[PDB]
Amino acid sequence: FTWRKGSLSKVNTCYVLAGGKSKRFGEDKLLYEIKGKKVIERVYETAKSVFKEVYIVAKDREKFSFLNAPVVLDEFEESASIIGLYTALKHAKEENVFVLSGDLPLMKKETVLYVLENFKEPVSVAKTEKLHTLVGVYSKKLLEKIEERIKKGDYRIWALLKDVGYNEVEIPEELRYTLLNMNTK
Repeated sequence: FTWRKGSLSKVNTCYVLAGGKSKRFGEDKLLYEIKGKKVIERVYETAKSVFKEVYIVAKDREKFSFLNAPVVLDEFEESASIIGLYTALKHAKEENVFVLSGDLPLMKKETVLYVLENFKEPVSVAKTEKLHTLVGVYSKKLLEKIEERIKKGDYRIWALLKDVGYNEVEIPEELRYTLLNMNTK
């Protein structure tokens, strides 16, 4: 739970995935990139309200100096979510860590806490209409398997999860909007 870190949940660390180079293109790409910085800033602050330690996973440290946060370096050239996950788990200092995508503009601590309350090994991820592979608790014990699949070239987190097994945390109706992304023209 959030109010006292380390009491109700043993998951004390969270990794906020910032990704690599921008993948959004078009005339309005700058609007999304600029708004995107405020978004990850908010996700980071939300995470800090729940966890004792929060790290930003990114390929460029100076690119996120504005967050005044510790960065765990993603040293790969390719930009894939599974690589950010690998980077997070490799760094993990505890058996289970939270993973949170940095592009969720409406994330609220209650959503994170509900997932923590319903955590079950080896992975528990948020589920609305969509499976939120990057909103959940992952076990460091998955490192070997993740590394194996990436090595074999399969970057699909869906395939990874079917392989290792996973638990869906059905997000309560009033918290489903907290998992939306930024879009809409």
